[PDB]
Amino acid sequence: MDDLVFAGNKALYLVLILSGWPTIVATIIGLLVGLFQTVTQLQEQTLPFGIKLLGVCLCLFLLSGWYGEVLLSYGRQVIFLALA
Amino acid sequence: AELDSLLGQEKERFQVLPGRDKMLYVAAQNERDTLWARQVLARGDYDKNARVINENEENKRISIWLDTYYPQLAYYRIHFDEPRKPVFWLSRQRNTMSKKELEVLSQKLRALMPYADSVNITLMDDVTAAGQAEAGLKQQALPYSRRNHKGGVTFVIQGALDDVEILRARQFVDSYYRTWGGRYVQFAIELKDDWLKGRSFQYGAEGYIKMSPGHWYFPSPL
Amino acid sequence: AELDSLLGQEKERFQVLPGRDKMLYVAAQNERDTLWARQVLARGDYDKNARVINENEENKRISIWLDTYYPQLAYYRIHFDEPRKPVFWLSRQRNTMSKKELEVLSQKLRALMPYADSVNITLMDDVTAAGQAEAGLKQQALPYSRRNHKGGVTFVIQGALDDVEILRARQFVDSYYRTWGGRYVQFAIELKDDWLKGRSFQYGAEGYIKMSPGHWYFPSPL
Amino acid sequence: KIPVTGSGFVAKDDSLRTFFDAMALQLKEPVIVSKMAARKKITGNFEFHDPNALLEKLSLQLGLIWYF
Amino acid sequence: GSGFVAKDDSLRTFFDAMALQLKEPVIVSKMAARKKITGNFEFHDPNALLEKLSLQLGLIWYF
Amino acid sequence: DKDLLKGLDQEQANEVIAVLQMHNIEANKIDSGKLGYSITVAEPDFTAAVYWIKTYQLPPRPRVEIAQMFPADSLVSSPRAEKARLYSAIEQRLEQSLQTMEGVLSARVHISYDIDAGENGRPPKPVHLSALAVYERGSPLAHQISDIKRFLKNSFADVDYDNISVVLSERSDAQLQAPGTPVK
Amino acid sequence: DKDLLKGLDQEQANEVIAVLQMHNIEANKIDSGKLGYSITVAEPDFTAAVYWIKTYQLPPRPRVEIAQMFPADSLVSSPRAEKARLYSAIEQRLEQSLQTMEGVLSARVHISYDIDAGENGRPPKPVHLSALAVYERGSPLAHQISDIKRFLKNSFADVDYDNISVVLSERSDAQLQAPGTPVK
Amino acid sequence: DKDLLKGLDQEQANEVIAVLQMHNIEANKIDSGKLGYSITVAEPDFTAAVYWIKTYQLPPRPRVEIAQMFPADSLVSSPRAEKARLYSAIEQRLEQSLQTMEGVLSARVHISYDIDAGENGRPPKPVHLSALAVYERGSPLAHQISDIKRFLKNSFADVDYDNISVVLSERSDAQLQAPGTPVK
Amino acid sequence: DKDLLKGLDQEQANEVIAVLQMHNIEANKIDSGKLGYSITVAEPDFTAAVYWIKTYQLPPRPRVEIAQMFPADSLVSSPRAEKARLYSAIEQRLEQSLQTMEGVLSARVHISYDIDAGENGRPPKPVHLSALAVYERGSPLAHQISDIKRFLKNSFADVDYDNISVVLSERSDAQLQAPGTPVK
Repeated sequence: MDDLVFAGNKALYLVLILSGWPTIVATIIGLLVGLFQTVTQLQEQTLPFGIKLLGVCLCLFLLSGWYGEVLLSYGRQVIFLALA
Repeated sequence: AELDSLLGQEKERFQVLPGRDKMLYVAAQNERDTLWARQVLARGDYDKNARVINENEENKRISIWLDTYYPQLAYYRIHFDEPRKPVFWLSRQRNTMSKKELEVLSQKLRALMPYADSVNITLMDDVTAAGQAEAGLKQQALPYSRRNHKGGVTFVIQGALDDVEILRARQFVDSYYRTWGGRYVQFAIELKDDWLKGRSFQYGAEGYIKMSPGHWYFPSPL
Repeated sequence: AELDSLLGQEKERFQVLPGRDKMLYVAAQNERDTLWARQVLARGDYDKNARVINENEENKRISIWLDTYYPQLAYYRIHFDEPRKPVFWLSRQRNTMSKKELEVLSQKLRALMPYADSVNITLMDDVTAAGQAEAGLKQQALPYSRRNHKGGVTFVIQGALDDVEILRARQFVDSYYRTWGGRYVQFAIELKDDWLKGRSFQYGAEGYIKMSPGHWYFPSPL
Repeated sequence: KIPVTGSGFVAKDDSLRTFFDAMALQLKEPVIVSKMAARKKITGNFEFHDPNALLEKLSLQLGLIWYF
Repeated sequence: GSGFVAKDDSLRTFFDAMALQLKEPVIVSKMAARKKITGNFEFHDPNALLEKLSLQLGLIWYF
Repeated sequence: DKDLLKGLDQEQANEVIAVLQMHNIEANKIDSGKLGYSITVAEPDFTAAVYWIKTYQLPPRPRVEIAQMFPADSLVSSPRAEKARLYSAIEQRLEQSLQTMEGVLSARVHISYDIDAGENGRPPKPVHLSALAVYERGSPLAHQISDIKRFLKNSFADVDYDNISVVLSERSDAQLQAPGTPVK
Repeated sequence: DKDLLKGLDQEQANEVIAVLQMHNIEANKIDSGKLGYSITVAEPDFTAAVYWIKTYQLPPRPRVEIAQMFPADSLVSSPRAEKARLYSAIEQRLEQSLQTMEGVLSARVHISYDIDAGENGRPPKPVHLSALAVYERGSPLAHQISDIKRFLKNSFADVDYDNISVVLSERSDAQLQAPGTPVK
Repeated sequence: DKDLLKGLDQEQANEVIAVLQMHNIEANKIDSGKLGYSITVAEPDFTAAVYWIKTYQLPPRPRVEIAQMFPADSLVSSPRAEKARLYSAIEQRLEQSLQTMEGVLSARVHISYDIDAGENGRPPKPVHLSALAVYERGSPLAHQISDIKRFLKNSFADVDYDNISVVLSERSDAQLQAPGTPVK
Repeated sequence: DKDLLKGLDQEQANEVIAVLQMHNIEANKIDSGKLGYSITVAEPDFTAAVYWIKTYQLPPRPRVEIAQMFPADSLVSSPRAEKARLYSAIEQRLEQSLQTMEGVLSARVHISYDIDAGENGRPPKPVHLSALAVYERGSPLAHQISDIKRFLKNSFADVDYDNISVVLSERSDAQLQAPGTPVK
């Protein structure tokens, strides 16, 4: 049962790095919209939602092929350990 | 400055011979000391004329000359153990030269090498040169296949030899070419993939019959 | 500064012989101590001319000369237990040289080594050279296979040997080659796995190999 | 491009139906091999100069019965 | 001379090698084709070797 | 005194010096601090040294290992990358354990890389080795090949004695004397 | 004194110098600090040197390796980009393993690439190898073709002796003397 | 007094000196603080010291162990990496226990890595070991090969006596005399 | 006064001194505060001290235990790591308890490692042990091999007397006299 926990702990390691890179790009540009208003504040709260959306979908586009390579390699290893 | 001081510290790996055509020849032993003594004479720290000779290359320069003025001659090798008096190992059973024209051959070979004094021609036997090559090839326990023909012997070593048989065959061919030279007998070491090392048989109705040596080999399922 | 003081503190592992051709020969004992005394003469802290001699290199140096001026000679080894009188071991049952020809051979071999005084030629027997090799191969409990042929015998040690029969044979071959030379009798330690590894075969004069329960193969008679 | 000087049949993993068909010109009658005896294989270099004695030796070494 | 070196055979490929020294073909049944034998054997008296091997192995034969 | 190489490493510069001293030309090593080294030769020995640079392919490249193509900083690791990083460490431990024999100056071992068996449904193939060695001269180098095969036979799972190939040689003649300065 | 090439590399300028000195014209390597090197020939030797630049395709391009087109620092790693990065390090390590034999100056090894056999259910094909070599002269270059074939045979899974090809040759004659200055 | 190596380590500099003192040349080790040691030889011994640097491939590399490729500081580890770190810790422990026997100066142990046994339904294979040793002279070392074989036999699961190969050898002759300074 | 090793440890310097004093040379142990200890020798015995450093592989390195490869401060702990951090404590507790017998000065015990026995449906394999010991001289050391085997027999589940191997020996001759200062 040692690979039973290893396959599970790989997924909890995998959701960490797979989710951290889109969260930090929804947080750095959220800091950057707030840093800019130290002068010329002029805020409405619904303004940076569109810039946050273009930020995460741009980094999703650049990180798209690596997301498919990690998800296919982890897909292949678990069924090689399941059947064999 | 003398020539024998411009060379290295040890005055034993070179040997300066005075030439008859007013030159000075240095007799090295291999290619590394030949390039050592040619960097000296090429950078230009010497006034008069000098040359570098060698056992391996002045036998090839004299064999290019020998096969345009004396074709169909049967010989083996020129040995330079005393460079002021070389020995010419001529064959006996394959040439028809008399004594008066062996004198003309020795007088014409003396004029090609101005460092020599007298070329000594001796007639080695043609049977012992191949019998030594077979008695030494049987002693190393090597598979072989002799192919005798008129005016030449050839030994073929085929098969999937291992590392010890390759190292012994390479050390025997290199120790034989230095003595006799590859003019009369030739080796054909090659590597194919068959566990029968060269030999092949056919089987019908009586047992096995040894086939004749050919170029096609049967690939080994094993 | 004397050469005896230019070497190390231990003044016994080397030996200086005053030569006859105005030189000074240093007699080492192996290859590690040969480069110890070659560094002295090559870095230049000595004035006159000197040379370094060994026992294997000096046996290989005057073996080139016996492949040119005295071919088809049967000998074993030149022993240098006292460097002023070397001992030349010649074969008794394979020579046809008289008393005068052994004297002119000793006088022509004496001039190649200027440090010696008189080469002593003794005639060794031929059946004792193979009797000590077979009785030494039987004491170590080694499987072998003797192949007598013309002008040399051959011992073939093959099979899948373990780790103790390699070490017990490597200590006998170096002690035999050191005293008899590798000129007459030669060993072949060819280590390989079991040929026809897991195949049932029917040996002897009509042979076949069963590659499978339903597969026959008819090579050379196993 | 087929180099052997003499005559003979080289077999490389032939399956005893295509092997005995090659012996059907020297044996001047057609050969009928059964279905259970068509699973054994044979390889080597053979030579037919008296095939009625070669078949007699091979049917004993391989283990076979034949009838003409 | 002759002989057979068996390395984990199956009592059918072994007894067909004796089918040349014995001048008749041998037919081994199905239940007696499961036992195995290994070792160097030599065929110089096969009728006495069949009578001794059929008793050490447990076999019946009929010619 | 014309320079021909500069900005070299220390290990490359010692091999350029050891090659030029073999061919009777004298070189000088100049340290330049942060910028590395520089090799300068004399004037008449320039036309030969530029010939031996092209011939010997100098300066030498750094030696490549297989464990450099698959670094451990990757967050994920395929089984092909793990089995190649394991074989590239046995390939260096065997040649570091061959230099401690009696008479060996240098060695070089190669293992056959089988990659597809650990992910397909196919059984793995056998494993092959091949080694080179350089021995001190005066050695019975035909008898010294039967214990390297014995050493390499049972360092793996199942190899045979014909799947290992050893090609070894003896070392060259020693270079002990000084080159000699170019006089004119 | 008319210049013809500038902004070169340290490895390129020693090759342009070693080619021009073979054809009896001298060149000068002028350093320029940040910009690079420069090569100047004499004025009457300009017509010959332009013809040998055009003939020999100078300056040489940097040598290409297969691992350079699938870089490890890239953010993608396909199984095709791992089987083509492993094979491109084996044929470089074999070439560096071939320069330490007795009498070899240069060598080049090529492996046959198979990349899609592991994706599909079909078994992979056999492996083919090819090698070139340049030996020092004075060597009997017919006998060394079997030591390289023995070395290359079991450095892989299963190759035959007919799927390996070694084409080797001896080096050219040495250029030791100086070219000479054009007297005008 | 010209230098030939600098920026070294304390362990490497004590081995370059030990190689040079075997060949009758004297070196001087110079400390340089945090910049490592440096080794200087005399002027006429400079041509020979580069020759023994090139021949012995000095300076030595640090010795590689298999556990360095799979660090324990990683977060999640595959079973293929944990079994490879276990066999590499056993392989160093048997080597450190062999040096405490009677007459052994150094030793080195290798072990077969059966790393793809638990992944499929094939049974795991038998294990192989291979050891080297250097003994102090004065000992009949033919009979010392069976105690190490008995010690290594039942130190694992199931080995046989022909899957263990011990290749051992006596040490070289001692070096007790001083090299000697060149006269000037 | 020439240094050869500096920055050593406390138990490392008592190993280097005890090796040098066996071969008739005299060393001096100097502290350095935060930098650790250091060992110097005299001038006429510097060549022998370098030779016995290279031969005996000094200085020594910390002994390796299997529980250093599976540390207790990790966040996750596989059952292979828990099963090997438990074998690595009986492996060094039987060694601690073997030292309290009558006559033993040092000992080292190894256990066979079985990891994949509990994972799949195979029954577990038998356990194999091996031990070394160094006895004080004057003992009938052939009759003391059945008490180590009796003590080791029932410290596990089920081993036989054919799966336990004890290899032991007597210590060397005692060194009591001082080496002696080099007079000049």
